[PDB]
Parts: sequence; C-alpha cells; structure tokens
Amino acid sequence: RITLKESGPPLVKPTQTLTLTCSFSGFSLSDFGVGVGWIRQPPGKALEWLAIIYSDDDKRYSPSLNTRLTITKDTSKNQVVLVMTRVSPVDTATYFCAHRRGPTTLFGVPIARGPVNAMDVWGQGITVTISSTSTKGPSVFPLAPGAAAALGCLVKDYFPEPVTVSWNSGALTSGVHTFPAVLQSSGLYSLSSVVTVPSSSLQTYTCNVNHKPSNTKVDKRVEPKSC
Amino acid sequence: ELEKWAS
Amino acid sequence: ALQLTQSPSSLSASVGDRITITCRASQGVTSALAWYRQKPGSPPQLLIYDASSLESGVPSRFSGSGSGTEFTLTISTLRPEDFATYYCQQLHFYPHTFGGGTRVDVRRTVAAPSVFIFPPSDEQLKSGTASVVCLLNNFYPREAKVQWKVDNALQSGNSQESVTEQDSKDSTYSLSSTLTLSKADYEKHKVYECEVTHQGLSSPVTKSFNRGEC
Repeated sequence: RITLKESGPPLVKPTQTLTLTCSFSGFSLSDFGVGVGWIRQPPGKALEWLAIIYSDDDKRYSPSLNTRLTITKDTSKNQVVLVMTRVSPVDTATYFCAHRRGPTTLFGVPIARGPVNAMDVWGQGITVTISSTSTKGPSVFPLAPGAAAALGCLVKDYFPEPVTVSWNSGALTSGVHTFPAVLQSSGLYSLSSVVTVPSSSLQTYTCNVNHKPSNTKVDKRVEPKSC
Repeated sequence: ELEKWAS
Repeated sequence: ALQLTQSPSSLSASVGDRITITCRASQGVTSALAWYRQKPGSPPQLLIYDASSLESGVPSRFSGSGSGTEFTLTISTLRPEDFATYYCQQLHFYPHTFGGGTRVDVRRTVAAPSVFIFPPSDEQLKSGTASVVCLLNNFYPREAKVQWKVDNALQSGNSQESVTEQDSKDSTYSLSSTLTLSKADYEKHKVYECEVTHQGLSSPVTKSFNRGEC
C-alpha cells in the first residue's frame, strides 16, 4: 500500500519562499523508474501540473513556473521537497504530491511501459494561502430587501478562514445559503450568508457570526429597513 | 519536449 | 504548449445513465493519457491509465478508449459517487498537462433564479466603502451570467462572485455577486443594476435601485 502526505506552512506572505514536503511510504525513490510529481489546484479551478522527479534523479518543471521551482529528493528519508520562490496571491491553491509508477519489469527487465501513463496514488493535498494580511475579525453588515423575500449578512474583511454563520442561533436552516468566501485583492476574505422566507414571515432574523481565529462573535438582527 | 518513457 | 480540451465542460445526468466525456489533444499523445475522478474535498483518483487500462480496484463501469488526439471516458451506469468532476491528463510531452475538467451533476428541470439586489448598508458607508450585492437564488443549470451596470455603464474588474455546491434536496445552485466601490464613487451615481442571464429566463432580468431614493 502506497500512501503520500504533503506538509508545509498553511499561510505564506507574498515574495516569500514556500517549501513543501511530500513524505511517502510503500515505495522507495530508489525503485526502478519511479516518479513523484506535484500538482496544484487553486480554489474552484482545474488541476495544474508543476513538476516531477524520478529515482534516477531526472527533474522536469512546468515551463510557466520553471524559474520559481526547485524539486529535490531525499531517498533515505522517503521525502520529495518542492521549493517555490517569490510567491504571490495567485499561488494560493491546494498542493498535491503523487506517485508515478515506473515500467513493469520481469526478472529485472523492463517489459511494459503502459503503467507509467498516469499518476496512480495521490496525497490528500495541503491548502496554502498566500496573503500579507494579519489575523483580523469581520465587519458584519445587513443585507435587507415564488413571492419569497431575501435577506442576509455580509461578513466582510476577515482573515484567515474560516468563519461560521448560522441563523437564529441554529433554529433557522431552511432557505439558508452561506456562500464560500472570496479572497479579495486586499488579502482579506469576504462572504455573504442569505436566507429566503415566505414574503409574509417578515418572525425575526438574526445571523450569528463567529471567526474563531480573532475571537470575534457577532449576532446581527436584520430587518426590512424603513424604521 | 518528449516525455521520459517516449513512445 | 500542448492543449487538452475536455468536452463537455459540464454535464447533467441521473443515476443509471451512461455518460461519456471526451478529451482532445492539440498534437498526438499516443496512448499516454489518464483519467481521474475527483470528488469535492478529495484528491483526484486514478480511473484509467494508458488511455484504456482499468486501474486496479476501480469499478468496471468505467471505461476508456482512444489514442492519438481523441479520447473518451464512459461510465456505463452512473452511481451516486460519480457526481463529481473528471479530468484527463496527458503524459507524452512535458509539461504533463491536465484538461479543464468536466463537472457531472444531478439533472433536474430547468429553474430560473429568483434575483435580489441589496444596496450597501448605511453602516458600511460610514466606513467609506460600498458593497452592492446581487443574489441569484435556487437556479439550474449552473451556468449564469451577472452583469453590473451603474448609471448604464457596464462594470468590470470590481465585482466578485461565488456559487454554492449543488443542493442535496433541490439540485439547484445559488450565486452571490458583490460589486465594491469607494463611498465616494458610490455617491457619484444613482442607478445600480444587476443584470442576469440564464437558461430559464426568456430574456435577461434586471433588478435595480436608485441610490439615496427615500
């Protein structure tokens, strides 16, 4: 059984250097033709290939990132390290390392190369966020209005993830939509949480927001304005 | 360029 | 470099259907192509290697064929765990490219979004910033287009949006879009509009308000 696992800092600041380690078990980077590669996935985006290293020590890099990447192996520790320099916000992504089989051998003679055509086992992935922001609590603002009515709370400018939002201390669940946060160009996150109700219920509505990282709890009652 | 185990 | 284009980018289906996803390469990659299935929150999982070989432990409903520039993955009888995003990967040329992915989600009746526009709170305005949010609630299919207009000027580069994951009961999606402006710019205009295009809407719907109107 082959397993891989990524480790490194979850948070990194722009211009800094990011070092990611892939520790694995079940194979050796001294086994014939084996490879270990790195692939990343920005939130909501496609997979992007970064680099790979083989047991005979040949190395290859994405041409778009070549100047900022270094991949190396430590055979005796069963680890592969990928160093990315000068990171910027667009480098925020989940980073995965993965195993690549070498050709099948028969009495130590390569006879099948078809198994090298895939990365067959992957690590769970490690989430890395690139932002210069310091820990900071959100500002919470009201969002106020088939014949459904909508209202919500805009949880703005906080760092880092995550934040939790519930409605009426947990009693309001139907019609609730809490959207995934977006990382603003400022380096702070922002999210909305809304709830749809029969245009008659306008019943009281309060969003309970909690950002553990900054010890910031806020309850904000939201109503249909006009005094 | 062509992959390592190239065709 | 080498381009790998997946089709379709998104696909709706129901348990029991037969689906086929295709991947085309800009130059021939021989048989060096792999297919993966990735479920939300998890790493991609290898299904098919070397264009058509079934990876060990992978269920037989998955099948891959093709070589050169055109490949296909077909799942013969879709199971609930197959609602996910699929990717193809080429390993003939460096860099070892991935396709853009194809999202497979639960099919249901087209449903237009209920649209709502929210002006910025007076509380936010006092801090000097103005957020205008637009909500597209419970729609299907997933593709929707939001266009912000301020006093009829088309907005660009000053909004961000996020979409919820498919609802497990509804099978619909919801989308939130935030237009952000300084309090000053905000004050220099009156009509804030959120224009929405979607398959379930005969023509675009616009929700708006005039700033300061009391």
